[PDB]
Amino acid sequence: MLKIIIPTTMLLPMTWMSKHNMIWINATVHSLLISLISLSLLNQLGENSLNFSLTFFSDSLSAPLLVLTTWLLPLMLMASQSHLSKETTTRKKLYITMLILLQLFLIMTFTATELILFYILFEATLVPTLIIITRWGNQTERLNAGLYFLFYTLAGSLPLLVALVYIQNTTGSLNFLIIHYWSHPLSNSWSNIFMWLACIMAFMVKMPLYGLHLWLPKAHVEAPIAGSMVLAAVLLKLGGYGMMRITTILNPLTNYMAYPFLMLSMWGMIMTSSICLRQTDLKSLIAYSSVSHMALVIVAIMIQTPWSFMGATALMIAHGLTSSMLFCLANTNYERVHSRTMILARGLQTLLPLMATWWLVASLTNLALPPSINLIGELFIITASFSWSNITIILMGMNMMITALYSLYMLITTQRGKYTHHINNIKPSFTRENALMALHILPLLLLTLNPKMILGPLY
Amino acid sequence: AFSAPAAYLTHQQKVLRLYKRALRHLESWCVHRDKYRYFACLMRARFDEHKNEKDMVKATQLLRQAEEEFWYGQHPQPYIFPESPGGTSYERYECYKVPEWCLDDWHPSEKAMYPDYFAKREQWKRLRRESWEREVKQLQEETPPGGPRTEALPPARKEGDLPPLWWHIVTRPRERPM
Amino acid sequence: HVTKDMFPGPYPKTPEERAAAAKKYNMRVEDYEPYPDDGMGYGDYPKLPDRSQQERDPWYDWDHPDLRLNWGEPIHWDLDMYIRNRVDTSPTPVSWNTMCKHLFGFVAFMLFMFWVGEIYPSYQPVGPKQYPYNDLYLERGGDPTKEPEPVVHYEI
Amino acid sequence: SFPKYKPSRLATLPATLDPAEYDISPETRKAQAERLAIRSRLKREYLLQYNDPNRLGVIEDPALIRWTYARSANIYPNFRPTPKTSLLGALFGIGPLFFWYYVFKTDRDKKEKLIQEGKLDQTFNISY
Amino acid sequence: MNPFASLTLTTLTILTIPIMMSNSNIYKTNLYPNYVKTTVSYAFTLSLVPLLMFMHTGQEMIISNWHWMTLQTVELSLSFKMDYFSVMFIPVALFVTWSIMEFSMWYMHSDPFINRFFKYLLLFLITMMILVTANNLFQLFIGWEGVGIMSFLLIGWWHGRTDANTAALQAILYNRIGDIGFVLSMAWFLTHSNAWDLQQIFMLNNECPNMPLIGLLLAAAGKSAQFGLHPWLPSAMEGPTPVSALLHSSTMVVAGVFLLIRFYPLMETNKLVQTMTLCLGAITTLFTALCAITQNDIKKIVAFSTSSQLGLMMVTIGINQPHLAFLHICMHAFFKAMLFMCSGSIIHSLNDEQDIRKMGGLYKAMPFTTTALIIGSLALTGMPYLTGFYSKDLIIEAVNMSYTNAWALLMTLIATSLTAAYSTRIIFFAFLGKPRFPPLVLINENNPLLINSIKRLLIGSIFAGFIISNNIPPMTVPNTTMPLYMKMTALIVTIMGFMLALELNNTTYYLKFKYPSQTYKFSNMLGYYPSIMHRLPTYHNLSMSQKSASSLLDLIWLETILPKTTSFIQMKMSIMVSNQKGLIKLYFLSFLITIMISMTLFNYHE
Ligand SMILES: CCCCCCCCCCCCCCCCC[C@@H](O)O[C@H](CO[C@H](O)CCCCCCCCCCCCCCC)COP(=O)(O)OCC[N+](C)(C)C
Ligand SMILES: CCCCCCCC/C=C\CCCCCCCC(=O)O[C@H](COC(=O)CCCCCCC/C=C/CCCCCCCC)COP(=O)(O)OCCN
Repeated sequence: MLKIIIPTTMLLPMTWMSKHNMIWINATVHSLLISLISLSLLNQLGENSLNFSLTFFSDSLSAPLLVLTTWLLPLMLMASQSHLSKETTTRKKLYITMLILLQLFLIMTFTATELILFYILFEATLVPTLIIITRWGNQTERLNAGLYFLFYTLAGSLPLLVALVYIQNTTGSLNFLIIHYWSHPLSNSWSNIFMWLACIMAFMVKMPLYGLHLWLPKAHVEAPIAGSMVLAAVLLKLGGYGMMRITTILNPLTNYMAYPFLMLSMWGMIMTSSICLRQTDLKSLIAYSSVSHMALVIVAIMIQTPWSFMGATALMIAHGLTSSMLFCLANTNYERVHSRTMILARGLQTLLPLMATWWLVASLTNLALPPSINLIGELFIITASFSWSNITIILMGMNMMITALYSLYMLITTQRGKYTHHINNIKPSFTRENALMALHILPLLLLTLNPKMILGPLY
Repeated sequence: AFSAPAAYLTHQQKVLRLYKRALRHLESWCVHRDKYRYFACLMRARFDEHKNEKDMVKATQLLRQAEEEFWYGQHPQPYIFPESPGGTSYERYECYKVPEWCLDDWHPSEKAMYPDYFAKREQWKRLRRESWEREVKQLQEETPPGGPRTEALPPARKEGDLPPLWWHIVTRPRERPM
Repeated sequence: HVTKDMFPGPYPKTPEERAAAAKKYNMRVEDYEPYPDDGMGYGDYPKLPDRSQQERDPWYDWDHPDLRLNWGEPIHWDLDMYIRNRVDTSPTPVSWNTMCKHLFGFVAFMLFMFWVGEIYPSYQPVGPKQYPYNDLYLERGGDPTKEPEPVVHYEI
Repeated sequence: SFPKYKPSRLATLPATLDPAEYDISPETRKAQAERLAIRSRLKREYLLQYNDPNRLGVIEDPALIRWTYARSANIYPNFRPTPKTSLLGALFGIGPLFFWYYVFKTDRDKKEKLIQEGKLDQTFNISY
Repeated sequence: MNPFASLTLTTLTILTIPIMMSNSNIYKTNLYPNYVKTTVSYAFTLSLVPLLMFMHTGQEMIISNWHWMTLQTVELSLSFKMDYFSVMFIPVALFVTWSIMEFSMWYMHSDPFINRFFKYLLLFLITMMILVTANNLFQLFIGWEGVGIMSFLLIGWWHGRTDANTAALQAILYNRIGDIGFVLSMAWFLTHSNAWDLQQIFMLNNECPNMPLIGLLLAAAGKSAQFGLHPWLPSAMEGPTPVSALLHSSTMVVAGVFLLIRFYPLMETNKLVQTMTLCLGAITTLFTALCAITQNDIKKIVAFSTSSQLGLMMVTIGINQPHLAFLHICMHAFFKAMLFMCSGSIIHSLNDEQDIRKMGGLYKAMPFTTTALIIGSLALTGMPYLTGFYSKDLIIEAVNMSYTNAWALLMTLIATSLTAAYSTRIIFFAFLGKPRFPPLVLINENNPLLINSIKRLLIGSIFAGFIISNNIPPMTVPNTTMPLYMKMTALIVTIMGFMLALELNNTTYYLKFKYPSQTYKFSNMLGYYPSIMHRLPTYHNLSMSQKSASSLLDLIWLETILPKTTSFIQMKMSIMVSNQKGLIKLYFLSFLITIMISMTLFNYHE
């Protein structure tokens, strides 16, 4: 596993000793090479995980997430260099350093064998994101956003830490293999109920669960483009992955402790999809769409079935790619017109045809068109939910409708109609932007040919 | 569309617009031409019956029951010209209308084709650039201090002036741009 | 370049605050009317008539012809609901509450008559269709080891 | 004489059937003149920038800025906890949650006690 | 190896080659539409061969060629069903698509994006073939959603027009409502039968319960625009006329009916769902035929005709005659596509005018178009020994001679009369009488593309009924004995539809004027269904989406409870703690209080 970690660490002195006009080229090339190397973790076993050492291990759940992280770094670098051109050399290197440190923390987080190490890296991911949002965000709200991003996370994660150390006092270990092999049922007691809540609520906040989600619209809207890309594509999944690891010690308590969270997820999925229908800010719409998809992921993890776990893994990967692409698409128009109001710039298909094609494909994957992996995950989760209770289809189907209704709505508002007359500074699409869209969209489509590679351990 | 609207419609204008709407809906009801001509002459006679009424209160109430009768008896599916606001070809060619400023962003290879067109385009841009300040000065001179009252614009009045705010009217894309 | 005092503020109570709000939204003071001072958060924003964009004059030279809006004019709170890709409030040839009665009556009548037709079906004056081998006992799922009750048919 | 048309929220009153357009007073005419003057001043302000040859970019519209701000950031500062808002929030935020909880819990209790009795017909149900 | 499988797969595969060439040089040339049309014609000619093999020996096959993924005990493979339905529908669809592409080469000649138009038509055809030949439910869902997306893209072809975008989104919304039932059926069949392919589903469901069949019925109602979800098909006339001729008349809209034909072994065992299907079809066909007789746009009339025929397909499904329903699909494709192209030729000649009130006497001015539309209207009304006869005649007889809902049967007969009524309306207003179009006469139908495409579908509309009827094995027990009046019922009700409509149309020449009836207003305004259902539910949903979900909950109360309460409480506590004046008297007095408390409350307890 060090064959991934050490090159990522070497990215830091490489960017700090590069020429002033070579930082982007070097960082992009070497992050792409690191992604190519990380692509070898996809060879998984079935029976058990790849246990490299006492500290790091790779699973069929971890490997797609690691590949997505390593692939997302070069895309973030490509998307950042446009609006950071006027920046000084030192601050550009500091921005790249924040991105590299975030990738390093995420890579170590997804492969830690022991739950305290996972928790420490899980919290360590906070600091670079906070610095990125509050230093390179554009508006005055970013500061408030940063605070919301911070104290929502910590207020959830501080109890988890306590629970974790408590567990190691009674079990004797926090190694995940030992935890899984020596797992014992949780009795029906108040102490067990509160330990369950302490083990779950941090990942709930990270998802975010409906009702604990107010930090996400602020943080994703106010962040720079690379911040939004990493926040939506990878950071949210830190919750899901965490849940998939920690529910192994929460049975059979989850059989009834999950009812309020399931109700919140289903109803708030309806609520956030409906919120997307009346949204004036284009980034806010994408953020709320992420909330709805993550609610579906929460339902999948809470019902604890192999089909639901497979669907949750697939949906996590697919949503990461799609939401990153949508954020980049919105940022292109924002850099055109310096406003996030969705109705300001209209009829853009007339002026930017290829970018309109990119918009269309992103909207199609957002509404889960078959046979995309978005629908693969969604359908697996819906089938598992139907087995859990047949009435769930009523909500699930409703969500589907609303999702399409807002997706095309976005597409119709920004691409169709007539162009705004007074906006006359809409330049042709750069090769950088088109390449970024392609590098988002093509892996997503290729994953359809080999879906099992993202279906997780339960496959 | 080309004329600046006024603050209100006069009684005469309202009566004429009612006449036009009633005749159009009657034509929608009376599909055939001879029958439409007969009933349009009857409508014109019924309309002329009160052409010389002097009491404007009586004329206004007559207009009110005329409007009420039209609303009760209008055709639910009146004929609409294809390119009219409710027609089947209303905004059909809007997606083919590209603003002229886009031509400034063409690659020099694209402008290598069509050299004469771009020479004339540079001539037009020079004209607009040289006329702008005179247009602004004329607009400032002719506008009462309490701001403009209507949306009407003045013509050019000197030897070599152009009417103020002319560029976007003159450089409309087209009605059939492609 | 929009300064601070050009942004919407709290609900106005004095006539001077109402005049300032009307001037801020480019409205006549006689025309300006805020939402009622409940706690829903409308604040100072004007309550415009609840017409949709389809009701506006299509022959006017709008700054935004597709939206039928003019630059600088106050925007209805529910513009994104009334954009004419969406909810329409235009007058109809037949009154609302009269279309509702006719539609509901038609649907209720059809449902009732379908129920009646289910109660009193149509058929032909024939007996059941007859099949040879114990009503095809082995063909319709088999189970050939239980001696099915013999179904015998006779000539008539 | 003829059946009368009555307006509704989603089918509004036509202008030609509106009595306000037929009962005209001098103050009505002067108000219409003021409205036309406001529209014309705004139109001239917009057209002076629209036709400017040296203008490049977006003509910022204060009305659009005000609309988006009022729809997003002005809402909480103007919120007041009221019995009307309190009841509406409680209902629309909490009632659906308990409604769906009751529905799903009842359905699952039926299904579980029906599994216990050995009468559910679970044959060929091996994927879940 | 048997040539059957290779030919069936090659017919489908060669349709994708122009999609691969869409990035080549030919796509930038003016030869691309001809290339696409030639590819489709070659595909039709190739697909004619498996049809002959089936007509010779009744050959059927399933081809599971590519294994996609295995989900513990459920194997998902790319599998194609090549039964009677597929091998019969593929050549019919290819023939219609060939005629319509040849027609489009003339209709859309001046369109700047005609190459993209032909690519979109080919993409729709590929998705519909995927839908028709699918052997499991996942592949069929792929085809389902592909045709839905292609319909969305082609309805909003002129994307600068607001009405086109509204219509495209409306079609998406209604078909997504049907997709709910599709997904319900998929989940039920996976959790109860452990399969998505048709073979295991047929094996394991001998007494199919209500839930999956009701889901399938909802999906079919959405796809075929039945009464609950009907309004999107007439509004889909916003697209260019070839799109209406191909997708929304003859090929895509029947998909829902096709779905019910695919699952007929399960449906024939459930009588509640059969009655539901019959009643839905009956109300649909009569309501849409009633709306058609007062419409003034020719495309709208033909679209309501399509909806009524789909309702007839649903009623013949409901009386347990799936093969007859499939036969009606194949028959109706021909003359409905031909009717749309005739309407398109009229519209193009009259400078894009679609209102019949401005179409005068075209009987002599457009002779070939008049002949084709007359023959198509005769086929639609069930004139004997034409394509529509062999299908429609049998369906009416089967409904008359079955244990059926009496109201449904009455509604079907009335709809049969209304069909002749609106056919009479089209012919009388568009071709008879005196001209009513603008004086600059541009009438010209002398283009070989238009003539040849119409001629091909005209020969189809004349002889395909006889050929297909006599070249297929008997899948039904025939009704050989019935009373004579019941035998002649369809012709009798058609004659009445013709005579009554003709009399009412001839009374429009009188110099008499009368204000409309309330029944006329109900018919012309489509039962007021779009006036109420497109305003009230949408307004209420969007209003709650803003007022309650966005503002009341997210922006106000969810802020109030967790973060704002925390901030307020911490700020008040901070103010209370930090506001000490700095006077040591107060501090040391508090020190004395603390010392006393520690001496009394902790020091007394040990
Ligand atoms: C904005 C979104 C934030 C996230 C929301 C997270 C939701 C967490 C909610 C936890 C769900 C259940 C918690 C505990 C399970 C049962 C709770 C209780 O109500 O059930 C009864 C418990 O009986 C009584 O009701 C006692 C509980 C009542 C006192 C608690 C106060 C509840 C008021 C609501 C406070 C709001 C909580 C959230 C604050 C933000 C069952 O009776 P009994 O089977 O005999 O006892 C079971 C426990 N035993 C086995 C140990 C004995
Ligand atoms: C974004 C906001 C998220 C807020 C999350 C807050 C909820 C976190 C869950 C509770 C946190 C503390 C739990 C402690 C960790 C559990 C470990 C444990 O097992 O200890 C229990 C002890 O459990 C407790 O003491 C916990 C009681 C609660 C103390 C703090 C109260 C704070 C408010 C309680 C309700 C809020 C918690 C849920 C909130 C949900 C999220 C909003 C049993 O240990 P013993 O003493 O040895 O007893 C064994 C014999 N029975």
